[PDB]
Amino acid sequence: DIQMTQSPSSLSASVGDRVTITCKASQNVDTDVAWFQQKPGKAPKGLIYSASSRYSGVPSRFSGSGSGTDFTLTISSLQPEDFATYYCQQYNNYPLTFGQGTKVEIKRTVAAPSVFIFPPSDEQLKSGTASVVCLLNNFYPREAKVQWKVDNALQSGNSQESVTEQDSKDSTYSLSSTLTLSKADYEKHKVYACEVTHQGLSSPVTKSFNRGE
Amino acid sequence: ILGGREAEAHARPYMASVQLNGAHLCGGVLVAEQWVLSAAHCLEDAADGKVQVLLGAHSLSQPEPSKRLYDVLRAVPHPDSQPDTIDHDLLLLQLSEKATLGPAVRPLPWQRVDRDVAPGTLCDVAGWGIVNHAGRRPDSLQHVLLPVLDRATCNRRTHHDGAITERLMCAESNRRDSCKGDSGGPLVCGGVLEGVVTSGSRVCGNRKKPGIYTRVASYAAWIDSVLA
Amino acid sequence: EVQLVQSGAEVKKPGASVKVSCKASGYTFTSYYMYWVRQAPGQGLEWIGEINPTSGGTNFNEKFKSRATLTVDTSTSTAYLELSSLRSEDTAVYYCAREGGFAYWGQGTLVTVSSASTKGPSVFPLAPSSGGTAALGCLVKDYFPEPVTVSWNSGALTSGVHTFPAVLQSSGLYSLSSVVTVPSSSLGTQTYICNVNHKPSNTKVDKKVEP
Repeated sequence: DIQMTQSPSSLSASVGDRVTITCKASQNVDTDVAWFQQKPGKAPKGLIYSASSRYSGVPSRFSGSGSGTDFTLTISSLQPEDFATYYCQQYNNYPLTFGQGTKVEIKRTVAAPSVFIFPPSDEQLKSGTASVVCLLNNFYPREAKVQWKVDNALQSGNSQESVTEQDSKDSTYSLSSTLTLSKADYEKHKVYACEVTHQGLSSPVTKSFNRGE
Repeated sequence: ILGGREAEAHARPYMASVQLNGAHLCGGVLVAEQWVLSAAHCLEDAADGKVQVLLGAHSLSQPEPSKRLYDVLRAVPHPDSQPDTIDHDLLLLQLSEKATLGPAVRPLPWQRVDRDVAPGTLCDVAGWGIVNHAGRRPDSLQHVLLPVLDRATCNRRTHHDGAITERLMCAESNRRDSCKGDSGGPLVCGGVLEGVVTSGSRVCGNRKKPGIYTRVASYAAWIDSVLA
Repeated sequence: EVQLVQSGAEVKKPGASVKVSCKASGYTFTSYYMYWVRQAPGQGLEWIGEINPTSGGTNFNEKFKSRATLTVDTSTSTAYLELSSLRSEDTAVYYCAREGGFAYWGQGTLVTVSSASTKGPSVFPLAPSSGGTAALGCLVKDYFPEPVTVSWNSGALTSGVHTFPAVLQSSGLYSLSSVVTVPSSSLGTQTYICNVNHKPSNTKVDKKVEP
């Protein structure tokens, strides 16, 4: 089929910036290209069609270019309402195909996370499961390496993390890495630590707790 | 007319040549003794040009006993037609006098039953418009059989992205099509006039951009209101 | 005004078939093709197929041709999407969208394919350790289906509140976490209780966080 390779995947910009989102069709698709905007938990909104034409009600700051294989969505002066995910779409050949999407994020200064390690509740340990959370609060950029080390040993699989959307006020991120192990596997060790590796950190901060304290 | 052939001389006695300053401008179809139906956009840029209708023609240039040039007494474009659209692209032209009917000049019945033509139907379109991708026009009348194309398909963004209303219709434009200079001419299915070419500012012969034609049955009330 | 009104959310067992409706109003339904798109959670858009209302003719993406069916009731101007023999991969937001003219799309129908059953959550504390500023939370474990609504001190505490998105476990049950940051001086002085509500199971739990 025809592939739409959208670039970049993520883009960080300031309010008032000129912003470029590119799309690469693996074959000529003439000008049968559309662009959509999508905000979290909302349906896609049509922006551009016929590679360059704007849908009615779409602000002048949104423009499309390209014919053939290489297409571009431009935001002349980025507004707060423009921080979303953009998707290109090919309607030249069956099946109709979409691009992997481009998330446009608010650019801010590097802010290192405030790391917290949480011991598993005794109420949960009454049952056979034990969940250990290593919180990373108010940080920028998103790229964070949360590596678990139990008694100086690397963990894999048994962990699961979650990330909040960009903060409406201070434009930061938060992360909740949850390490799940059995009550039987939990009593077998004492040292439980996570090693956070963020750009804003000089050396990787390790937050450890002990079974008992 | 793209991908067509020369018509049999005077086999379409309703065929009219809407003329501007003695040059063929648009196609037309004699819908009454003293009235000629055509497209409204033909006259959009005509300004003060002399509007005349050529009846009984096959060759635009050569003598024929049937050929007669009539002056136009009154030009009535559909009141809701504008240059920015393809909607209501109809024009009625009142001849200086009633036409001299004969085996080469005869009015054509127009469809009054407002029902779509079944997709795939081969309708006949005739005209003196562009014959080749080089934009050149023929001296004698050409014609081509085109299959009707369903509206939903014609309305896909690849094609006419929603422009085709219930009042319009399409035909396939692959290799065979109606071009500039065929506008205002007839689309004929079952020897009854079904549509009026509205080619305007669309390049022809490309299957990606079907041919557009105004549905006469959608404007029945209007036609009679003018012809009364 | 033109609007594509799609059907309600669905929760289905992993063997069944679902029938998503999409009623169009404000335009001639038969004048345009109707296409269908799928968006799995935190994923992109996938073109499923399209239907010609006039003929009933379809054009599919090979992926779906096998279990997907596209129908049209011209008398009621409604396009239907039938996805049969469902599996957990079919869990997605399904959209109907007009093919031609202004980019009109439906609100979207969420289909959730799971062998899991309606269950309220279990609340566990993320107890404060205790410096200058400290964090405390709630572990909102094992619940089905989506969503869960979390607040603190009954709406009195909104600043510092970071209610993380739901995550699906190996158990096939969603697990949350709602953290909140406060100064180390206010511990013992002010009481913190997280309000956790699971509307489908009709579960309302309010757990207190203590060091």
